[PDB]
Amino acid sequence: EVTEVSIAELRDALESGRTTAVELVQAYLARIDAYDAPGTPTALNAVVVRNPDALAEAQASDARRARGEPLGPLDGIPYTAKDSYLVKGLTAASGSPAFKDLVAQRDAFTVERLRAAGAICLGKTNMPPMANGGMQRGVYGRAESPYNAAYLTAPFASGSSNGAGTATAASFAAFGLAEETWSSGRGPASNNGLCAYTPSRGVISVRGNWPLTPTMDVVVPYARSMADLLEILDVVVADDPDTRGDLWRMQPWVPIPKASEVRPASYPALAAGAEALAGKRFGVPRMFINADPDAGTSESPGIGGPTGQRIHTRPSVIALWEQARKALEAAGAEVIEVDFPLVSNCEGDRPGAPTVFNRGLVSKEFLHDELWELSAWGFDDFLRANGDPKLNRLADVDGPQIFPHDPGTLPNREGDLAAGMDEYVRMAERGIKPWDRIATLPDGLRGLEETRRIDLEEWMRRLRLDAVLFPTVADVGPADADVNPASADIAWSNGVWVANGNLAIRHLGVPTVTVPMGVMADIGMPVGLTFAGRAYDDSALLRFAAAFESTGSRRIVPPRTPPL
Amino acid sequence: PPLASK
Repeated sequence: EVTEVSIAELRDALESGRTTAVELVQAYLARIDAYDAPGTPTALNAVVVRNPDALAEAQASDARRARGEPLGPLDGIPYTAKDSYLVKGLTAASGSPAFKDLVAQRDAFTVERLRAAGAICLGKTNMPPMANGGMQRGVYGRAESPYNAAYLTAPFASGSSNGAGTATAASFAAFGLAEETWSSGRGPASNNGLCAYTPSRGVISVRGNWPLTPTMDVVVPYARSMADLLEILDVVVADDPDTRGDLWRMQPWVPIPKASEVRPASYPALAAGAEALAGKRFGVPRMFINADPDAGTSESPGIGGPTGQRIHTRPSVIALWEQARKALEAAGAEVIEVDFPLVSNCEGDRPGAPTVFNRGLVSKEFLHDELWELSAWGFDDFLRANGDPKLNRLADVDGPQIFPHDPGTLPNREGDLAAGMDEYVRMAERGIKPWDRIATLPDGLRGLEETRRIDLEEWMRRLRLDAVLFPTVADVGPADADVNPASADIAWSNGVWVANGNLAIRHLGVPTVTVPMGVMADIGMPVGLTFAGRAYDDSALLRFAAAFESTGSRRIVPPRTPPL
Repeated sequence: PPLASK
């Protein structure tokens, strides 16, 4: 039985003969065929592309082990990867019809590390087209929640790793791989009671990952426990000699430390009990716990959509935060209610607060380049680097098919995305400039880091804060949010459409660690607790999250996917 | 909700 089993217990069974790599692959496939495939009562639709060589790779794992030569701690451990990941031999559509026949000619760096370690990819998980959204249906549709069919498995507007969240929580594999541009990593993890880690810039190479916004894309591993997440990072986190596609590891204007310089000697050693929280100071933004009436009191708040508006947290989510704060205080930690200039100075939600568009730290022309010229190059250079003879140029892509609207669903609120994605093909036909010749890049990248220094780094120092904590999301949107107007208003509200922090978290290179905060008593939906801190302080944040996880049993098995 | 700052 593999339901809610840890990597250590699986490796333990592999070394004792109680199971084999092949038998683990078959155990997970039985749960996929019983809960994930179409025609089943649940039909969660998380695993959308199968790896036909999973059994062949599993047989090779048992052959290496029978010979007393395991490749390492993850030899024979199944996992899933977001459809944005390049997995050699399999398609890489990014959930988009226009790329449905694109074949990965090689692996992504995270997949290359796992394959060399003997880990076997069972398949790829669902996502909206190009990760440009959350719960919108792509070429493979969308994934459903294993905790409550009446609610989404991820934020509707930014939660593109919805398949990775559902699959990991339902034990369709030992762990999962996700990706985040806004909240596509923290979002799905929150609704499924998962542990997630968004690293600082350049810690995990994004080479071989379908980009969305090269300045913000990061690799996000999923795990049902902090122990499992540390098992994963111990293998994937390593220096990558090939920097192609990774903008932050290519640019020379801003210094970025090597991954081998940021990572600890042993990630599993970062685990600790409640002692790691004694004498620590943690700040919780009032805006994420229904304690900031000043949010949204400016003349024209926000920078588009529901940004810059007051967040109404669900009462059942407040009750879990109250018990989470009590656990922190009982462990000797100090929780302080504070402002959050990182969000307020980005969205201009109160009088005097500037926005990223008018503050002057980054030019307006860079923000234009950041989402048009720079992203079009990201799409084009990814196709050129992969090198599929059938499709290796963005100019040769069916534009209108990159993100076609789902007929019968409510129109997108941010704006039209069918013609918006086709525009990137128009730019590729007129000529795309590469990353290193975009004039606004040197000032923009230095301005992004400076923004974090003022709003977060120096801010945390003068407040003597060790980390910043807050509920990952304020509420969950109903599953019918795509067709029900009443549900759309809930799902598209601030704090719900996107995990707390909106774009400023990923825009400024802020590391985060998310852990389950508990399950809502009313609707039985999990909600997470996010730990954020200074850049490249990742080891401390991972330790804090592991310490908080040890003080409670805040994860349950999804009721829709019981053990077979 | 997904691309850069818009």
